[PDB]
Amino acid sequence: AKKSMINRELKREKEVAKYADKRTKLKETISDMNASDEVRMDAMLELQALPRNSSPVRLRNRCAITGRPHGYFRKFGLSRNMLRERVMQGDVPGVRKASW
Amino acid sequence: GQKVHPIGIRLGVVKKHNANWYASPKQYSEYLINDIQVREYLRKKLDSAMISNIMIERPTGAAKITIATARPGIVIGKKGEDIERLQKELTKMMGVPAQVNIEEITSPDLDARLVADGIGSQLERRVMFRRAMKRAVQNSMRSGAKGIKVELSGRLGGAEIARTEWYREGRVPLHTLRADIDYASVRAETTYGTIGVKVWIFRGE
Amino acid sequence: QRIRIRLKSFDHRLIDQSAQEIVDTAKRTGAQVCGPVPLPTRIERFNVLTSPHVNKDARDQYEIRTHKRMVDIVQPTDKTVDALMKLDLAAGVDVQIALG
Amino acid sequence: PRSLKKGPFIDAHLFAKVENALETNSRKPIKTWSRRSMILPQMVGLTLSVHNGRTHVPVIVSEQMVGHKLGEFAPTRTYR
Amino acid sequence: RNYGTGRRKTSTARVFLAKGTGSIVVNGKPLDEYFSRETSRMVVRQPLELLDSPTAYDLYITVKGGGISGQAGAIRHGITRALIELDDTNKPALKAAGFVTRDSRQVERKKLGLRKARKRPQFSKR
Amino acid sequence: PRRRVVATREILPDPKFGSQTIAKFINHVMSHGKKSTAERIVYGALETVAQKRNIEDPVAFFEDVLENVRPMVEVKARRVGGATYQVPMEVRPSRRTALAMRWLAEAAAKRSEKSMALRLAGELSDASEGKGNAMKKRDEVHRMADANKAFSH
RNA sequence: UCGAUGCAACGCGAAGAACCUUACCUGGUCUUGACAUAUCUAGAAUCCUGCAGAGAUGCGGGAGUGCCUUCGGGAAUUAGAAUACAGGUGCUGCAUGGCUGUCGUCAGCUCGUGUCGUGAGAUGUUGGGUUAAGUCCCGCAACGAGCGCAACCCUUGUCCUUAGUUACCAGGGAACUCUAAGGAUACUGCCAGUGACAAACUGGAGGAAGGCGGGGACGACGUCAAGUCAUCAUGGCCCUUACGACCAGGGCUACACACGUGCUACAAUGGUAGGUACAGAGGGCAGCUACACAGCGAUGUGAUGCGAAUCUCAAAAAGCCUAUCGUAGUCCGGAUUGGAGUCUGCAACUCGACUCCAUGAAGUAGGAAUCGCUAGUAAUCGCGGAUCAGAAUGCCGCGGUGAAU
Repeated sequence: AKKSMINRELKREKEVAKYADKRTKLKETISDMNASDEVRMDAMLELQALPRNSSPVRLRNRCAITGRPHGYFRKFGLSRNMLRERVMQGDVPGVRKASW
Repeated sequence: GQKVHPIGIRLGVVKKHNANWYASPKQYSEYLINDIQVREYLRKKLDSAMISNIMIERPTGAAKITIATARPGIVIGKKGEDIERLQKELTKMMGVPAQVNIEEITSPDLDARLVADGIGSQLERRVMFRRAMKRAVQNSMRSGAKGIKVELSGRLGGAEIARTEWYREGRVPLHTLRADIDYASVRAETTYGTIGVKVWIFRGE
Repeated sequence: QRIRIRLKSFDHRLIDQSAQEIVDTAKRTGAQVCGPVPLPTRIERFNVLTSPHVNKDARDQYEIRTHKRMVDIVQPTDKTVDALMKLDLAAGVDVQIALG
Repeated sequence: PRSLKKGPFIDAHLFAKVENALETNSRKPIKTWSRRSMILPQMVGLTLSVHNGRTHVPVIVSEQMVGHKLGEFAPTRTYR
Repeated sequence: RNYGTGRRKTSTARVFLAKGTGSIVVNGKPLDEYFSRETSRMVVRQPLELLDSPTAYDLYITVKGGGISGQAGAIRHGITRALIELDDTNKPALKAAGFVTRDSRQVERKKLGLRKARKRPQFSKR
Repeated sequence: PRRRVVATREILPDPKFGSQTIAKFINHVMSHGKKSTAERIVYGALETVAQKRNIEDPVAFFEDVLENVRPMVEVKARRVGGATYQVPMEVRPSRRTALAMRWLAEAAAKRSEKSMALRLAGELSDASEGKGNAMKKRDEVHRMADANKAFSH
């Protein structure tokens, strides 16, 4: 993909890493039943006031090598194209052609 | 485009993976990405010394990289001062010590990657493709390969229409699963485009 | 003190020898050991499109097996534990120790 | 729709524009792009200018439009 | 106490032959209660009855896996394996019936691009 | 196929009569691989006709109706130099039984009785005396064979 | 938005568009730039903040002073000072590499030497058989070889051996199933015939398996200037305060229409309501949840076990027994619409999936035409997984029942 889009994913993940802990504590606060109703309402208001890219939902998994969004595998972290290239070269441990 | 990778189809029957570690489903992706990064860095850096079989096996953080080259002397350096820099550069972009222990190819005419990269270098030196191909065939055959096939594909000699040429000597039986066929595919960036070089070296059973 | 060693790898002919020498070194030190039980290997399959653009009908089917073995030292000895801690096996096989 | 336990959703930036509009009791059409904010009876009576992708079409809010999202009255596609 | 092991497409059964009245207990339950299929009941009781001895041997079957008819086939195979144990003269008759052969038929795998093992999608010339 | 003649499969008999003929008819009634449903349809039909006709052994009655439905001469298309000739030929016994069973099932599938088992029993009864759509189809096939009766190639 | 266009485009790239993805439109913005190297000015980076704005961004206040060498200072680091440049999913698949489809898993396709012909070429490779096969045998101016076929690989079918937990239960046991490694067997091996004294074929025994036991992967030389410059790489052409870059909203989801793939049906071989059974495979800390309570339900709260042969997803459904419906546009069908909710998520209007109540549309078997399938197959029934915060009727698999010819 475009170098701009790769850097855009990087800067989108930077904010996620920067606000990872704040989101966790705030989420526990808003889901706390013992917490006061106005307290959890204000905490949720802050959560909706957080910067947009801080959410781990706007993150799109991309191939590490090519940056391709479509055809991604979590276990390997690469798009289907270069995944096949490296498996066939033998660079990917354990993985081989299957038949049954 | 109708042929299976000779290495890949033989990955479990007679060949072995050139990456021998184990990971957990979550750790495996980052191990693989770091592995590919190290491989591309090595293949760009040691582009002078003819390395062909960099193998990555990482036991519990510490890794044991094993590069096999036809010219270990140049890549090791004087008293071993280039190898230490390579060691620390590997360690910097991996986790913890990457012990790179370096093998030696005692027959560079039987390794497909060395043959392919030699033909590629000759092609980028504006050498006749037919002569480079025939020279590689002769070299491998008289060095003792039971068979060699070399395919040159692209705008050969500046030709506007790309074409595929190839020479075969010996057997090189691709469909035999136990055939011990080394295979390499490289590219020569000439002044008219990319010329693909494929080399099959069949060595036994 | 009944220790349990658990071996997990991708190569099935690596765990066989890894467990073979573990059981041999734990039975040659005057200790009784039960043979390496094999636990059901996990096979993960992947469907990777081979064409770079189109014709979804063409794809490679890959698999990765995760083989697992287990050995138990029913009665341990000091001459078994010392010889076991020196048996530094790695590079392909994960070994987990129950230690009890 | 949404969850009742979560509560009504209104964007903070437009909620500030209406807390700076119902005290003042102005009739200036508040120009907004957040179509994802639900009309609450707090600003019932006044006017907003909701972006429909191309322009900021005017929506005068009424008494029977509360509970809806601001975009419901700003169609984006043109059939004919 | 003759012991037989029978196998079918996915079910595996282990049968225990012992001379008795003719009662058959499958998975700690009577055969009729276990098998609501009349065909399955016949399939289980067939190896006993082709050679004219249904009420001669007590059977203790334990089945696992498979389906209602796969388990019946597995029990038939195991009963044949146990019958050949007490007497080898019954083996020719069992072979002529075709009960000693283990049906190797298995579910054919689904292939790539095919909707099933062999079912392909609709084809259009245009 | 084009080269060999396959060895036919063995069909195990029906559980409640022990007859491969009734088993094969149960197969012809079957759909979606439901042996139990087909078997109860056929058994309901058989018990209905047996209780109505006061016959102790109905397998012989089924053989009688089957041989009554079976045709003997079927018309086959032949090609001789571009001419399509409808030559009447004999029916091999396996095809005889298959055609009879298929005709019985397809005729019983279109009647007006409430249950399919009742429909099948009524059709068996009707073809026993010599009526019903199975009989009409057999008569139609015989009619075409006799209508040609002029090509003995 | 772009590509794919006869077979071999049309549930195709896309293994999953609310934002993101995103490549398109509207508007708001930046110009060595979001990203690499050359550089010199200050600072450890880094953290917490206020306001304005839709956000990108803009203007301000506090804490910290790294580490090794030490007064040259260095791996990283924030804001530019400028030239190189970067960047481009912009164009040319008819300049290309790599990758793929397809004829076609069809049995072919060639070469060396010899010989024949002025020659292009021929022979071999043709012929008699035989085979799934240029498979094999015998003939034969051919003699040989190579890539293809076959075999070697994986899975399943029987047995043996090592092993017995978290697996198993015949009498704690080391029997059995199972699990997962290593092997045994199968070779036309034996018998009878037919066959050129052949290859081979036909039948039979034994055996779990008989002739290629079943399934897969493996795709020759080449053909379509076949597909892909939008995975990637790359020759050339083109744009560099813009065709590059950032943000918000919208669109990719519009529908007089047409076609391609499907799903659900049109019911009685069925619908509904009660009981009662029988799987496999796969997933689970980026989680699955025992159990209890609350709720009509989706779900919610507490809590337990489990990185799993231990705990869980999870109950398999079709099936069987009883009752009922009794052929009706219905107790069939479940679209569409109204209302009220639950989750995921900053956010469900455009434009989510489920839940509940109400509604109840077409549809009663489908024209010309046309498709798949030869056995555990078709048909039918459920169950998993990839992608994935959420979002399968698609894709990839699993087992159940199970034909006709």
